[PDB]
Amino acid sequence: PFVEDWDLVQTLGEGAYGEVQLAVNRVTEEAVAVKIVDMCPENIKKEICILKMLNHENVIKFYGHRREGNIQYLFMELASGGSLFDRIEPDIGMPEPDAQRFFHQLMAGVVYLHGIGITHRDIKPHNLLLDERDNLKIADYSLATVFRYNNRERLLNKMCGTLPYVAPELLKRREFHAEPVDVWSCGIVLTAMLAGELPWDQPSDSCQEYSDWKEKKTYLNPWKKIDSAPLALLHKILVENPSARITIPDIKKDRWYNKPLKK
Ligand SMILES: Cn1cc(-c2cccc(C(=O)Nc3cc(N4CC[C@H](C(C)(C)O)C4)cnc3C(F)(F)F)n2)cn1
Repeated sequence: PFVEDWDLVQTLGEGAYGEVQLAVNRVTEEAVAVKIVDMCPENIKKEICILKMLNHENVIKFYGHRREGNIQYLFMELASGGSLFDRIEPDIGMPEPDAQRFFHQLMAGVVYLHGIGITHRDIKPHNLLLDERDNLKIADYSLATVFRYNNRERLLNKMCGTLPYVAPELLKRREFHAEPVDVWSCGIVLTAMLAGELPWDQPSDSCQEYSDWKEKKTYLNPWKKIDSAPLALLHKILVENPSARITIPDIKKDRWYNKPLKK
């Protein structure tokens, strides 16, 4: 399999829309990631438009796109370190200094996206990739949308994301602000990094694990595996009411966020 001067050597991933392949240029040996999409045309039009805007060290770089009939090829920066998902040990997590470093980088990427009026809407460890120097890069803009245009905020109403990562207001409100939704998903990623376990299948009324958290039953898993300092931050992020939820400027003032750590 090939595209112009690129050979598609290895399947890096498969999902909701197509497949991601390792593309090696036959001449130069440059290795990039290629997203292959069958057909949706209005969806990829929006996606390419968002991808062309992205210019930040913690966000995946877009190189260009090629169309071969009904097949779209999206050329992007390769993340040679793979996914954050594969750095999380099930039921353990990872060393707290590594989690803190990845969390600072995630915040840097999210601040950038929010600053250009883009919401990711599917922040999770499978979408958080690592470069050669273990730097976090926010990937996959297939669900990404404009929430601010001409300095005017637009409320969202679409159901999207991944249930264990979604904010409770998506399930309970007709319309909601984009930024607290991405902040909430970052809090679930932090939980996964520190405990190697997700706290609930979804933050709904019927979910006992979610009710346990709202009742402050932190003697339960995954919370009992987390140190008091990052746990205090999680208590400010995983707040049911999005208007009461901590914002990224205040996360940057948090005690754990600013706590010196080393393995
Ligand atoms: C859904 N989506 C993904 C992307 C996306 C955009 C840019 C870049 C990547 C990417 O590098 N993906 C990747 C890489 C790797 N590895 C493992 C070995 C490999 C090597 C040879 C050691 O370098 C790097 C693993 N998984 C993935 C990923 F993400 F699951 F696909 N994916 C856009 N939508």
